[PDB]
Amino acid sequence: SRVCQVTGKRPVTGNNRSHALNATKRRFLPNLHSHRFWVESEKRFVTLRVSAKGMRVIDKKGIDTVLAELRARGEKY
Amino acid sequence: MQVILLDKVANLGSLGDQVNVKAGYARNFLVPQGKAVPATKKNIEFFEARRAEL
RNA sequence: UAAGGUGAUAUGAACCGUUAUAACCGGCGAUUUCCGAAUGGGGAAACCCAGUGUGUUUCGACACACUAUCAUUAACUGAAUCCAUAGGUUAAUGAGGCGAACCGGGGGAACUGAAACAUCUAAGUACCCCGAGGAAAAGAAAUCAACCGAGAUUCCCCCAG
RNA sequence: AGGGUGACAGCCCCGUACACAAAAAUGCACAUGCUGUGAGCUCGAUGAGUAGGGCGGGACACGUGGUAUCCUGUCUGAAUA
RNA sequence: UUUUGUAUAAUGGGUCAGCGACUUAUAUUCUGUAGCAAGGUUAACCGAAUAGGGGAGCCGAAGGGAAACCGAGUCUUAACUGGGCGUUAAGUUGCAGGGUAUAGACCCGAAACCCGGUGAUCUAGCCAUGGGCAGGUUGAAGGUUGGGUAACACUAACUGGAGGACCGAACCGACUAAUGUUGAAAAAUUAGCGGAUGACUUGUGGCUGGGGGUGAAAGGCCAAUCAAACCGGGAGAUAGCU
RNA sequence: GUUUAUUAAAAACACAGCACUGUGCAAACACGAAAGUGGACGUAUACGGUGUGACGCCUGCCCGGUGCCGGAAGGUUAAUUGAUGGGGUUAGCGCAAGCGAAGCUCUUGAUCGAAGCCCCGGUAAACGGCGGCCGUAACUAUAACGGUCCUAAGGUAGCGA
RNA sequence: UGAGCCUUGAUGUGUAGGAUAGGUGGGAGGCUUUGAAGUGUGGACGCCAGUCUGCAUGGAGCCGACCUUGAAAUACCACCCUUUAAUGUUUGAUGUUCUAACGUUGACCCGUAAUCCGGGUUGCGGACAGUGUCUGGUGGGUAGUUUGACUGGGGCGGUCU
RNA sequence: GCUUGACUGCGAGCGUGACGGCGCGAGCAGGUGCGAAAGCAGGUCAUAGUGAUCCGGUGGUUCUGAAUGGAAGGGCCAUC
Repeated sequence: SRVCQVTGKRPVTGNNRSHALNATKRRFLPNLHSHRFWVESEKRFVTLRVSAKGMRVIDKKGIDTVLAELRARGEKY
Repeated sequence: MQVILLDKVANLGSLGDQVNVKAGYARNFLVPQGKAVPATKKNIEFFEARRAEL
């Protein structure tokens, strides 16, 4: 699934509003990327399919703080 | 970003200073390959004690 | 509770029982074949095929017991790669499916109305999907009011077409 | 009240109002015991990739309009009684 | 019934009996009736339950002006001989009825759009595994030997059995014609006719699903059908039409 | 051979062949939100799209229009970048008319800005086009020929009631 | 190396005139023996007028209202402007390097008696590709629709005020 | 020749329309032009020269100002 594993960003649907305002259904896809993170605590490469915004969340919190929250809500990494 | 160095890395390093570098050079080279530490406002006080005491 | 009774179409046969063990009604249990979440492996549902443990004046065959998957917890082990992890095994507990409406959330039309029709309306309706309960959701103010104040949420009637 | 009994039944029957009854299982109340949970006072502490914003939408009666607020796909980003 | 106009040879009905079509809810206006009256009236709810209680609120007696504001006057203008609109008439709530509005809105009925499911036992293509093709002909390449040539070419028998080859049963396909047209059959019978060693045919099983499939391409086929299958739902779609 | 089962069996479709274009493999393309598969377990002597339909002689002329392939000095131009100027608010100053700082906010949009278009050169077995007006060979008619029409160019071969 | 930005130094021919005078400010003395004027060259600017400066000769000075100029000192020191040069920071069409994201339908190893997947090692690409957001061009591939009415039937022609 | 009445706020009454609307109109108030003056002039000899509405742009007017004071927007009038 195209779901951001950290911030929980899931794709939502919208409309293509043109100059004549005709509504056509589409979807908003996140900027998801598979990045490999090394942890100092566990000494292991952790691969995570996260958004580009979610990488900046990791930068402030720390990779040990992020993976602690994924253990709480039952996410597998 | 605000990462602090520890090594003889080329001309942005002086054995540890807060620099203004891009995030791509921060992670996967400085964030662990050695040679540095992230500055998440906990290491700026911990390694400051390493500067003063040593 | 009882002098009658053995469900009905539907008689007959044969008895049972009449003062407490006939029948009838109710509570608690037992048995509960096979299929179906079906869960030992499979399969064109109501069939086929094993593994291990246990029982034989016949220890062949039959009978009895157990073995699905996932997640969590704990124990034991275990690579590339030394320690470690990935992985493997066992045990404990829980979930699976069905069911009419109601709820929450994710997707989401068109006919029609605009006397055509694209904005719009129909409408977040129909339907699909996930999840849960007897209600759910919402809920104790970074809310309103207007210099006076009021004090969570929900429902109904007004305000009001 | 009603229903049945050979035509229309208060006094024929089943019932009705009323007065009662549960060995066993079970729902809901309080009383009480036990195992976990936690009171009160005082001294602090006050939820950051968040508020907001660029952009693309959606939801608020309110169709971007002079359009606040709410939600976020994307980018950026504070203040600290 | 519809019409300018129907015995009309315009339409509808074989008959009988049953069934079957202007309703309901909430609003608004008007009429009738009834109560009170410059007042009338409650909705939710309470209830000894339609009472009683509750006046939240709605309507009306005051309007004019875009509005502030002014007020039996007001507005317009610098101000009106004036002028636009008002004052000098009692309405309101029940009930019934005549209308309108929103709902399916008198009933029957479209062709179609959209969504969710179900179907490749028919047919279309393909994959996998099997089966069938009587009989009668044509005689390629090659092999062999001889003639012929400087040597090839060329040619002669024998041998060989190539072919989306020919004729023609089973099998498959359906061109002409008749019969049949309330049939024996919702496409067949009878007699001629085409293919028939292949781009064959067929059994068995699987896959490809609806704006999609498949298609040696006709817009054909997809369960007696297809310019978008069937079933269920939106749906009593809509219908200025009969 | 194939085809409108159940009114059209053909001159139709298909066909080997031919030519152009796409394509160096993780192929192009296609089904697929994606993964994956087909192509293909193949590698330009191969595959896909398109056009024509054995073979024999062959396939002329035209690049303006419409498409595609390029080359690029300039012009124009999206997201973005926010340079200037204007407006709103008001601390202060003016006994008043007014002016007006910083801050915040509204509005205006110079510069940065690629394809595309404008422009130029190719491509017709790409979509196509291969003439309109006149003059001229015995009477008409026709035109081997010669002008004009600035639209890119005016029927070659063969055939023809 | 192009552009912004911060220090440090050059840098200013209206004219009378000891004379290629930047403006406001401090300023009657600073500088020289922490070795000066004034001559002699190299490099160089340039309106070839002249100035700047290294080296070196040199061996003890140069100024200020000085009288003039609309405005006084290269006596010195400050915040600067014009022009210009060199370091230092920030940001950029082409070329190279690095590997550490990422890509690997390359090899090899393990989970694993597995052509999936996952992990590791290494070779080679590489901050490109690719995807997401935003945006211009293209787009019947697909979707929703419009394409008028009177009319001696309709269409054509014509008309609508 | 001299000039701006192609005036402003009004308008009794009337024509013509299903309606929206259109057309005529003396006179009054204010301030002007011409004539000495009585008077006349709210376009042209008359009848065609036109576009309802929504939406905005410009100018003017504190009318409104979603707590207050402004402002934005809207309305009114003039106009595109």
